[PDB]
Amino acid sequence: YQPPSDYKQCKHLKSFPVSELKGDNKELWLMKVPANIDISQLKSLPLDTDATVSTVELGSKNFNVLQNTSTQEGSDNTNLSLLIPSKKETLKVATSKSVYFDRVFTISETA
Amino acid sequence: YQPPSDYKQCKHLKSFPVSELKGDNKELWLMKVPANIDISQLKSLPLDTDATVSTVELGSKNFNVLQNTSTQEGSDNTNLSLLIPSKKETLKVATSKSVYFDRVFTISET
Amino acid sequence: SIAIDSYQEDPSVVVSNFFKGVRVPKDTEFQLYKKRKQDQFVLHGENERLEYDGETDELTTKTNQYMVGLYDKQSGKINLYRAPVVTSKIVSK
Amino acid sequence: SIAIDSYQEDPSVVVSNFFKGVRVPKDTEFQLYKKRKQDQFVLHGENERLEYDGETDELTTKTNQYMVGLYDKQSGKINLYRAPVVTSKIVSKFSKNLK
Repeated sequence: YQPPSDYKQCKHLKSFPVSELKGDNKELWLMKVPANIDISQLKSLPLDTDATVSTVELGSKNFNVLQNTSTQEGSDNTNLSLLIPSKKETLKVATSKSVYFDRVFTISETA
Repeated sequence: YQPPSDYKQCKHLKSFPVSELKGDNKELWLMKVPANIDISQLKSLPLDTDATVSTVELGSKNFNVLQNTSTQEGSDNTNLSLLIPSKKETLKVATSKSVYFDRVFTISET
Repeated sequence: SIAIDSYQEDPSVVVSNFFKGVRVPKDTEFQLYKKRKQDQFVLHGENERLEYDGETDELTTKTNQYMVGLYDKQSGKINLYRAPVVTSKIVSK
Repeated sequence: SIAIDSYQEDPSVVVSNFFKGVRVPKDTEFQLYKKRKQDQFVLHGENERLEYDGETDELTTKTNQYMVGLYDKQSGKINLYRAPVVTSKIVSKFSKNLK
């Protein structure tokens, strides 16, 4: 296999830890957040892990929190898989027994 | 001062040999090279320095060259003045007497 | 020949174009600001049985960003990592 | 609160969307590929006398790239460094026109 004309091979990827993943203590979150937000500047993400529709206050901006998982509509994500390298360019689907998502969120502006 | 809506402050900029500049052994090259070329892959730049109107073979696609500095049109670029990070958070002016470009280039496709 | 010695991708120097014959002192401190633009991706999964190919939705990579996180319920912390969403398919040549 | 610990921008993890209920083994090796698109810039020069502001021509930063290089005549080598061209202007906070 050869990639396209202007796409260049990712060689020095950052290692995502998978020891702290599968745990009898930890989780695995996903954030469908708008591109407008600089997540580097963010100091804290104080949201509600046991409610469907809610409001996040991030700095001075009041976003509408929607839990994707706690809506029994798109309850299950067997579609989406996480990749990880074990060498840093050799990304592979994270292992447990195969890792699927738990809490998944989308935060919106004032429509 | 405050920057725009999607422009983020450069904090960890890379060092440049400012010492090599003032001496009379090193030079200063500028280039309008097409974006099509992966300058990382490039091993050599065998470009004619005496011919104001030249060519330049970079891999396969033959290049067209305007050695722009060798014309009274762009034979003064006292606006193009190199900036260098001394702290890595701010940029300062390279000093000589103010450093401008020694040689300039318009390398184009065919 | 004029053989290349080294090449830097990462931002370092900033060529400024004011006018012919500018007077710029030493005390004047400059600040650069790179625009935030989440680039596009391609993925290729391979072994001796199946091929796994995928690309990225340009409009999505400009509107909403995606990020993966590890969360300790017992502690209350989030180890966030920015990740792109690649819509892939399965094949075998 | 659920205070943030770390955030990485640079490439690490890649979430994939195949179909519901995929069967992906361990022996299958994946390769990611970031597209080159040279980003835009803004510049602000400042001191106790003058202000220096400028932006980048979007169309130029997609068509042709700009480079700076140091060349040893006695050796025949080129130390290239990629640099953007920022068209900047000069101002002061109402200091010279009204004064």
